[PDB]
Amino acid sequence: MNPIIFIIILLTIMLGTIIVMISSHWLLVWIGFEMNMLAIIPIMMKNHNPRATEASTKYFLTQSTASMLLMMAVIINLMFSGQWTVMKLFNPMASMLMTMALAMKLGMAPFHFWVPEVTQGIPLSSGLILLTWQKLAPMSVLYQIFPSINLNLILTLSVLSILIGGWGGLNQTQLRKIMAYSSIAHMGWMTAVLPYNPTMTLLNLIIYIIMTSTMFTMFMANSTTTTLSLSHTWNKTPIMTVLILATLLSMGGLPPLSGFMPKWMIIQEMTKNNSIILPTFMAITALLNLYFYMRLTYSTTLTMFPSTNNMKMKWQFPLMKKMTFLPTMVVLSTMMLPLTPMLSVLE
Amino acid sequence: VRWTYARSANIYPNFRPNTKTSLLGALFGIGPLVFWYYVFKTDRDRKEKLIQEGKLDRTFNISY
Amino acid sequence: MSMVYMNIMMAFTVSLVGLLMYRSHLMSSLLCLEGMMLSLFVMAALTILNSHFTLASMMPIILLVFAACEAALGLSLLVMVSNTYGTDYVQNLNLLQC
Amino acid sequence: KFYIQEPPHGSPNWLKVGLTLGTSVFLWIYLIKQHNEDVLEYKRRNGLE
Amino acid sequence: MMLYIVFILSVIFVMGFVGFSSKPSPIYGGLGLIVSGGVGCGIVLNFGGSFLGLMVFLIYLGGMMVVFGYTTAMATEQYPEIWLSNKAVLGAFVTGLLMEFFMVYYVLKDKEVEVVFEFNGLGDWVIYDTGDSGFFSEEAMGIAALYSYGTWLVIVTGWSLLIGVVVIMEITRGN
Amino acid sequence: ARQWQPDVEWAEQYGGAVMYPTKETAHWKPPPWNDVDPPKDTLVSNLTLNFGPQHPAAHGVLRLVMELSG
Amino acid sequence: LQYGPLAYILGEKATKKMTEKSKLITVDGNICSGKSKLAKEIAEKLGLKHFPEAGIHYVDSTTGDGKPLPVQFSGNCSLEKFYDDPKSNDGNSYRLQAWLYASRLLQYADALEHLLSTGQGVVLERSIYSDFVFLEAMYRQGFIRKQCVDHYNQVKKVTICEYLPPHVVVYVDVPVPEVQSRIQKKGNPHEMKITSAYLQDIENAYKGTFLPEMSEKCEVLQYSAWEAQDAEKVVEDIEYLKYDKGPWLDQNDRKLHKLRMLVQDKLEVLNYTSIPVFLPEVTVGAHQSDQVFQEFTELPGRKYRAGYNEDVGDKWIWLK
Amino acid sequence: MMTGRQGRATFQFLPDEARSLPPPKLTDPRLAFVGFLGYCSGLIDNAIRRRPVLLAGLHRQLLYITSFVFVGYYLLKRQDYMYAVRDHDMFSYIKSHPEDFPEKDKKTYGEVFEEFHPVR
Amino acid sequence: LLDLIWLEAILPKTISLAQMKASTLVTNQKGLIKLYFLSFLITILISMILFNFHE
Ligand SMILES: CCCCCCCCCCCCCCCCCC(=O)OC[C@H](COP(=O)(O)OCCN)OC(=O)CCCCCCCCCCCCCCCCC
Ligand SMILES: Nc1nc2c(ncn2[C@@H]2O[C@H](COP(=O)(O)OP(=O)(O)OP(=O)(O)O)[C@@H](O)[C@H]2O)c(=O)[nH]1
Ligand SMILES: [Mg+2]
Repeated sequence: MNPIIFIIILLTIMLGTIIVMISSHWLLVWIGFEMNMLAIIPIMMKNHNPRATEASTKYFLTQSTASMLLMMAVIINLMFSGQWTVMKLFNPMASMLMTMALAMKLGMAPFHFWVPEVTQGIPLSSGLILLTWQKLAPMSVLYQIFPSINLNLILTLSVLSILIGGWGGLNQTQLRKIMAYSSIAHMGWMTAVLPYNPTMTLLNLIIYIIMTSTMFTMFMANSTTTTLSLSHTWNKTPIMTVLILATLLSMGGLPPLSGFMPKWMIIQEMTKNNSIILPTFMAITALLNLYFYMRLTYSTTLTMFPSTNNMKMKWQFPLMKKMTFLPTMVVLSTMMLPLTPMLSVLE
Repeated sequence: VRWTYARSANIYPNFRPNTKTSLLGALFGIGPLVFWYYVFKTDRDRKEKLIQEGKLDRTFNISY
Repeated sequence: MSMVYMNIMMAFTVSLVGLLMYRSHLMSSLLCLEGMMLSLFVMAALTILNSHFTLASMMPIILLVFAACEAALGLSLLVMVSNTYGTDYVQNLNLLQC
Repeated sequence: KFYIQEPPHGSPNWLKVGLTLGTSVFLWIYLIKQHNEDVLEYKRRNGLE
Repeated sequence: MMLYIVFILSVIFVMGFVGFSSKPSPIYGGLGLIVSGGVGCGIVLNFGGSFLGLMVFLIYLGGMMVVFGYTTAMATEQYPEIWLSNKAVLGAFVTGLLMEFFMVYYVLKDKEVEVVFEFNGLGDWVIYDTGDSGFFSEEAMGIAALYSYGTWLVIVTGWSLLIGVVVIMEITRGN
Repeated sequence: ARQWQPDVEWAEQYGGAVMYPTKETAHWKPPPWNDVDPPKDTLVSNLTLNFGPQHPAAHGVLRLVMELSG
Repeated sequence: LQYGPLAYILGEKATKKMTEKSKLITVDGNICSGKSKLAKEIAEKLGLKHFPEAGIHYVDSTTGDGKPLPVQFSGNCSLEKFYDDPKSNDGNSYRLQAWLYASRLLQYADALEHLLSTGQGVVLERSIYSDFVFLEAMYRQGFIRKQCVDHYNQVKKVTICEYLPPHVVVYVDVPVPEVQSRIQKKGNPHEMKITSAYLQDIENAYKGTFLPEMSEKCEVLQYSAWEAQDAEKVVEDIEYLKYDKGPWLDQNDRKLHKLRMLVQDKLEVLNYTSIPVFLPEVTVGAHQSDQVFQEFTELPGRKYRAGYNEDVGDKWIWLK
Repeated sequence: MMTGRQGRATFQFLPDEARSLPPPKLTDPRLAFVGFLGYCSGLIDNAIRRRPVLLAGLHRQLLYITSFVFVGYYLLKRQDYMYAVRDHDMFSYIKSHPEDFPEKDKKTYGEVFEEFHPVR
Repeated sequence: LLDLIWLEAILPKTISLAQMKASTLVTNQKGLIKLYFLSFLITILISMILFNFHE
């Protein structure tokens, strides 16, 4: 792509999301999703290969179906309330349709199948946009309609997402597929707490984005997309293996790292509402994710896998990728737990 | 090396749950626990019953 | 509700089932997607016109414009798929299985 | 001269160095100024001496 | 029977949908959608949406569907399988018309049916407005207001269409 | 002795398509190193046209075997 | 300004720098074919930059102080040991070929970066495009296993697809008996052990595979040993080529910006030369590679990024 | 829960009523920790780019510390404002609904009966 | 009998074995658009008929 056109397309992806986030009108929310989908397809197609074309097609079909269901919910809401204001919906059928539409857009289980495939089929930079920025608009909508959401439906989607994400990631060797299932699992935490305290949905979203952004950036720095290609990092950039280790432990939710904070604060809110079984089940099931994060740390940082002779040639050249914000992101991904009370700025 | 390996690491791979292993494990594993539970639970219930009725001698029993 | 809504809502349901139950041609599924938009356009227009919601009269046009633009994007992807494989069959789009 | 090819970071980028140090000074001066006025306004509103 | 023109049209509307939703060869799928679109415009006209109805013909049928048929010819179909000559296509078509027939049967007989929502079968005319004597078309006034009230809508809609041109050129270049 | 570190046999456990092979994933293979699959399906874009004159009133006896590209 | 998208937007576009003289020329031929002598002659007459053939230590010559590094930092690849013992069970034969392919791949990216950044043409002696003739010759003599050939083809497949071929391929044709005579004259004890079977397989690969393939996309010029002596005629022929085939005609500023972004980043160039395919010839255990890597960083000017090494006289490090 | 506060000046980082609160002290231990995180980010930046970790680019390290401390100061001001608002809302509600928060008539342990469970 | 066998079988070994089996069920998919969207239809139908999420 012409670099100027690439900038305009990224700004349009952001504009679509911003429109969703500032709109008080359901039509403008729908337009924001349409604009966002239109602008993201080129960045998925940009490397021109059959896998990128398949991923773009699978993504287009999923998102277009979701957006039609969203519009159906809006129109039903208009028929039963005569207004367009972005707020609680006034019909239970409209609520179910919009909740399902947003679950499809988020890739929540059982609407999840596209996330692993689409992420695998596109470049790492595109996957970073797909798994971080693309969650902002659907979450911002769920944040505003949650009082009218069916409690059983949203909690069912959350439980399934945590289960499927945890189990799906166990069988993966591709880094992009691991991040896709990790995203699905982390999605379930955000929606599980939404009925009780939407502020903790925002907290988990922000910290998830920071950690996911850190992981993709480090994968991009060495152009690694598989477990075995990442296992060579120790013999090229040792510092990167330590940073990868810290972030993976943080994503695993281990104290005293930053990733424990969202799990800690969500458990607190659910227990205040006499929800004991569900947070206990969620916390235990999250051990699945810790397992396949720990497997990566074993092959990357805590042991030394075999290298190749041609790796010696790489020693003579410096890293020249930008790695934008990486030093800041990795610190925020790991060392923020002592500042947990700062979550009140999200209130 | 073969001897120490056979006495540890090689055991579980060659284990099969069947009638012999299941029964012995239940008999040696759970058996003693159930037995000792009923010995102490019985003894303590009897002793507790006597203390509530003042029928157990604890005249100089002040260390516990 | 009035009787007409029953049929418009059936049409959306029918085209949604048609969208979710693929055969082979990717083109046949895109038509079901456009069918969904047509039924939304009609139901929106009927609700807005009957209620005399004057400023909402422009909403069906915006719906049609944005949905046609999204249909152009869908057709472009179909052409790129047909270039890769020579057909628009969805069973050739299974590389990402692994 | 040791390097066969001149490194991109052979010598300081004196423009960046100047803009880096100036930015730090600006933020520090601005932060101190902000803090002093917040303390003054906090005292005025609470009628404190 | 002319007093149920809207309902009769909506029955044809559903039948056309069952047409292309059973997904025969794309060539005939486009035909079902074209007929449904034309019937759809007819329903909108009978509610006082003359401009909206004609937009369907001009933009949906004369624009979008022409391009679909154009693309189908080049990239998809050149000759079709006979309509309803396939087991699944015919079974889906029969199933749809049976469901439509029964919905129509009960709504007309009991004057009311109930599936997700409650529907009344008195006739769509009963809900119409009984006061009309302005010297203009309310629909046209609302659409004309796009340029006065809807500045923000024009900007984002205009931006999306421009980005559509850019994006589609990117997608189809192939390198 | 020296600390054990993974050998090729250990490392190859993580190089398959999946972590836990099954009968239903036996045919699965790792994707291309650079994500590019070879274009082997259909690429036949050159028309061959036996060309004559629109009206045979003047030429009549011209046969032109042309190969076109768009 | 370091080249990048912003420099491109500010007018740094390859079509400005390049002219009809901005050509990439490779000279090929068998061992002792005189290709090197001609290549220097072509480069001088046409005013092109000459690149001596990439050997084992080509990468050393572009980094650090430019001097060759000890052999253990090339994996102990030895051309001499390939001639003394081509079937050694230590894997030297394929380990050498894999290292040389990466060296040529690096040199080719260096040639493109020079051509695209400055607009001046370049002359290479062999390239990544003809490197495979040596692989076929090794394989047919039984010096390497068929698994080694598969590894080479896997690496070549995902690396060569990213580059443009040369504008001109100059082949110097010398029969094997004459090549064998010329090797004896040159008086290299290890090179004298080359067999005619090995030299013949190189020739067969050049003529059966290389030249037919490059003819479809490059301007191929062939010369006998005697004709190649007249560089004036060779240069004359190059100047009157039409240049009407090949992917270079389908290039614009946008596509050359993407190419330049690649060839400038040498780690992105070499990314796939170290794919995790565990072939014994090229696989190094962690203990060895850990040991050698630590010794590499202990070399002068190697501990830190270039320009941050006090031990070689870098200054102002606290402000860089 | 506090999204629709009656006195919520919407989409304002620090509404004007926040100016009645004492500012965070520049010696606040949380602000010192934020500065430390900035210093760690500076060291990591050197490490990933293979510069001498402690000495390289002291100007860059200083801007890491300043920017973290600068942003940290305002985030703490908002943090303290949001907890002040929470307490203000809580106490106002308790006053407005005395029937829901009655002062208990609370007895001494001499009067309240607690069962004894012997440990024997 | 106890330490190396049954105390492994009743907890870590069996729990680990079940997760592995569940993982292969989740990830043994054919990558077919047709089947994935067919499962969406089942999800929507179940959500209404069985769980009445639309109410
Ligand atoms: C004026 C120029 C413009 C730039 C000015 C900016 C300066 C501030 C930026 C931060 C830099 C701090 C100073 C760093 C000094 C590093 C000097 C150095 O690298 O020399 C190494 C020195 C001695 O080591 P040596 O004996 O030579 O060799 C030992 C072999 N193992 O080893 C040392 O003694 C180094 C000691 C460690 C460095 C100090 C650690 C500072 C910690 C900061 C905590 C941040 C807290 C922020 C809180 C703020 C809240 C308001
Ligand atoms: N195994 C192997 N040896 C190579 C390769 N490239 C060069 N060599 C060896 O490097 C030595 C010198 O290469 P040549 O250029 O062909 O020999 P030369 O004497 O310089 O011949 P001219 O330059 O044409 O005059 C020869 O002994 C080659 O066998 C290679 O890709 N693989
Ligand atoms: Mg030579």
